[PDB]
Amino acid sequence: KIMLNTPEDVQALVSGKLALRYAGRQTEALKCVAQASKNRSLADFEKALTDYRAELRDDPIISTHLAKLYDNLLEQNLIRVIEPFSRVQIEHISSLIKLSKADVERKLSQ
Amino acid sequence: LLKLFTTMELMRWSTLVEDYGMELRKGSLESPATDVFGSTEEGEKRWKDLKNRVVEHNIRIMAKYYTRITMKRMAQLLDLSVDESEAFLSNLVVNKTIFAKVDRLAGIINFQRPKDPNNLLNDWSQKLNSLMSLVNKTTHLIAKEEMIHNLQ
Amino acid sequence: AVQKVVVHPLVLLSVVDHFNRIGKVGNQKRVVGVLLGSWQKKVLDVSNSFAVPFDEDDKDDSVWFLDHDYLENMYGMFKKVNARERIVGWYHTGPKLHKNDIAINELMKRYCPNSVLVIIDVKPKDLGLPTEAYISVEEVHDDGTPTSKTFEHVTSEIGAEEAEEVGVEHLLRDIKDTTVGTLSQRITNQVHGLKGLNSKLLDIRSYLEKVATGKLPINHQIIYQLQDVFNLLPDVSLQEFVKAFYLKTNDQMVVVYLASLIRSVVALHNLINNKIANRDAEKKEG
Repeated sequence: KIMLNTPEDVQALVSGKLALRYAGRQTEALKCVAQASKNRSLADFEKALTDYRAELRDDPIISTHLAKLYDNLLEQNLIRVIEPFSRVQIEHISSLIKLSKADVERKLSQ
Repeated sequence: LLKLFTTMELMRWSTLVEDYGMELRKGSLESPATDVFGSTEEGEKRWKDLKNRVVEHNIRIMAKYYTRITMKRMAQLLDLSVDESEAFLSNLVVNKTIFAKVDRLAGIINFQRPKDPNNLLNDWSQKLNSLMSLVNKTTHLIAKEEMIHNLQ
Repeated sequence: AVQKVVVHPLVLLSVVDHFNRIGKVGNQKRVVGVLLGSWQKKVLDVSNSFAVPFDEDDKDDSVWFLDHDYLENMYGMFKKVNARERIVGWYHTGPKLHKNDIAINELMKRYCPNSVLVIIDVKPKDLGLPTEAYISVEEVHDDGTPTSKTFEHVTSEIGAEEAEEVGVEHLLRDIKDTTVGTLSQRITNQVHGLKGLNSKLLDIRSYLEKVATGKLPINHQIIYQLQDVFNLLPDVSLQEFVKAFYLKTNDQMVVVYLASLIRSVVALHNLINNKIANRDAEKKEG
């Protein structure tokens, strides 16, 4: 349900008393994924992939799908800021996301 | 209202500062200006978004003219920082600024000079110019040829 | 009000009749005919017309002779046989616009609605379009001159609806149809320079004459727009249009490949039958 970009129903499923008793360290990472999706943030999603990688290390094969969501929001940001910029500095446009130009350059050129 | 009607000349808002101040001071007409500023934050949003709204609207007016106002110099004439002008561009990306041209080296922007396909743009301009010269040349030529007949 | 008009050749052939029924008397003045048409729709459509005996004076120009009973009788009987067409205006065959035309047109402005005026030539030697629709409307002038009748040029076209095209095409048997291709295009591309040369050369000479030898204001105000539009093309340096010459010349290359390749395909049947027919007819002739 987070693959279809609806965090409001995620809040509706973590706010109900029925599924609240089965909450734990597993659903917290999903709350950070939904928070990064509703906030449209990228470095926060990398923080969710950094602090929770010790419950994201035992993650199933769907990790490729989560990376597809990360690269999908990255695609939205790239088509968001580059589209109006015909010719602009790489640090003036990368400073907004405060990320390195290595992974961004590799994904772009790819 | 006449200044906000059309053809907004680039003027300083400091002349409007005392106009709004006396607009709050005088009670003969438009008295509830303190009611406009009743809330601590609503009036501040109306004022900041008001000056922002006119400082974007004048950009939307001068965007029709291709005079290349050189917004790097315009930022100097307006006496404001270029960072909030980049934020103004963040308002233009949602204000449909997709038809523009920026520069990596310099800071001058271009609202024109597209790829210019000669089969559409120069085709259209040459059609209206050549045809307009043909039929416009056609009207007053024989029209004046009929105007000179009355001299006999 | 009216953007364009439609004039059928039937009225101009009725001017050929105006030049036929003269009787060799020696007058051949500007015989005025009562133009008929359909003023209902925004576009004007002339179907047919008739004439009225019109005679002027030699010296005095203000003399003009019309008839109301003949107009109401010919228009009454014509409306009785065909009520789909009504009076619209008139037309004279004189090549020059005289001063009395305001009084001649004023009668059909009072009795009839706003009449359109058409100036034609007595001799069909003019290469240009013989029909010019001149609307009779009063316009306000900027210089302050009193308001008077002004003849503004309305564009006109010569077309036939159903039958006159067939009759003209059968009576001529010399004119050709559209016939897109080599001849109909290259004839226009050859004689077009004379089609503009006789007009411009015929106009700018008397124009330049009336520049220095002119008085009685000829509306010099429109001359500023004339030279303005003439100076709207200040010999462009062609710098930006180079890529357009690359586009049109690339289409030229496309026509080169189409001509060479397609003609090379046409050479098949010729360059095969030339051998298989000649060698077999020769080997089987005896």
